[PDB]
Amino acid sequence: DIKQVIEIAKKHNLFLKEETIQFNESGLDFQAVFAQDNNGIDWVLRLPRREDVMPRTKVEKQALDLVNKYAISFQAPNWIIYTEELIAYKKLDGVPAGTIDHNIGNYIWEIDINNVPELFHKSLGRVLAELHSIPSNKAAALDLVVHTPEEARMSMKQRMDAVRAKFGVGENLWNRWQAWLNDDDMWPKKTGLIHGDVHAGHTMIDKDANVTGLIDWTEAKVTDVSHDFIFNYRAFGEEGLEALILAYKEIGGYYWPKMKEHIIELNAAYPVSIAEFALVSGIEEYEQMAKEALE
Ligand SMILES: CC[C@H]1OC(=O)[C@H](C)[C@@H](O[C@H]2C[C@@](C)(OC)[C@@H](O)[C@H](C)O2)[C@H](C)[C@@H](O[C@@H]2O[C@H](C)C[C@H](N(C)C)[C@H]2O)[C@](C)(O)C[C@@H](C)C(=O)[C@H](C)[C@@H](O)[C@]1(C)O
Ligand SMILES: Nc1nc2c(ncn2[C@@H]2O[C@H](COP(=O)(O)OP(=O)(O)O)[C@@H](O)[C@H]2O)c(=O)[nH]1
Ligand SMILES: [Ca+2]
Repeated sequence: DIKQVIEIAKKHNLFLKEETIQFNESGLDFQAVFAQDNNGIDWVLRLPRREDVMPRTKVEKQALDLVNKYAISFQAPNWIIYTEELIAYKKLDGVPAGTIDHNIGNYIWEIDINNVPELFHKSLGRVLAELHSIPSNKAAALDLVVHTPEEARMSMKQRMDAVRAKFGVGENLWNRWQAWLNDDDMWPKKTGLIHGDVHAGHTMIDKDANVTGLIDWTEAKVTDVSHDFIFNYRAFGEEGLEALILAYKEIGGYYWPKMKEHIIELNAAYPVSIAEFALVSGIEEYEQMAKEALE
């Protein structure tokens, strides 16, 4: 694989320090290779795991084009090389806030989970408010999923019905979901460009736990911004959720009075996502997580 990497890089006019090549296999869509070029700059090489690379990454690249065009408070991958055989970009500054350990079923944290630095929330709030305000509507030909506020609500309604039809859903959980769907005042009246897979493994931080970059824009779309807040709630609890909401609101992010409550209900719909992923991915672990999560 190392020899293959060097050759693939060479074909794309990328020349590496062989001794620096390291593999990261945590991605389900790409093998990721870290390597320095001959000027000592750190690169990430995305080697696709499945065919039809161009069609399958078109959406992500459109989102990255928007972020690279508009955003200044955080870095996002800037694909200098982009072919069916290789995506390569300069590695973002900083390190992941945490990485998922699948055996343990939780994070290996770079930050102190018992004393989370308040700068993490302040900086993530800035990042998300900037991201969610990007004017995606100004693009001439976007292939991203784009929802109005009403469409985002109907999307959830439909996704829930589809999960119910295939997996079934416990009566009380279903009723909670429906109460959320039916409560007008809880739903946001603005949507935005989201990252869609915001979590510690994708949030790059500096030594002070400032979020300085976001990787992996596979799930980018224009919809309810709430999905980008779920990680804070699940990792840090209500306090971390409140801190992020506060920072986001105060820097000018779209805020509505029931935003926290809405995000908590979205968190209660976590099983929808697990069930969907089980279906598309065929990964046994997600199938069993889905069965237990749906009750
Ligand atoms: C707290 C600690 C837990 O972290 C979370 O709850 C975060 C906050 C989830 O994101 C939350 C929040 C959010 C928005 O994703 C960031 C949401 O979509 C998912 C379902 O749950 C993560 C990351 C999920 O991943 C995402 O699952 C998607 C179905 C696909 C997505 N990706 C490959 C396309 C992928 O990253 C998912 C399912 O939990 C991963 C599996 C492996 C786990 O069950 C692990 C062990 C988690 O319980 C966790 C680490 O312990
Ligand atoms: N530290 C760091 N890790 C990265 C970077 N880019 C990718 N990775 C790692 O490589 C993994 C796979 O790349 P990613 O684009 O997420 O691929 P996917 O998960 O298959 O869609 C990521 O989840 C990270 O763990 C980067 O700029 N910095
Ligand atoms: Ca990833």
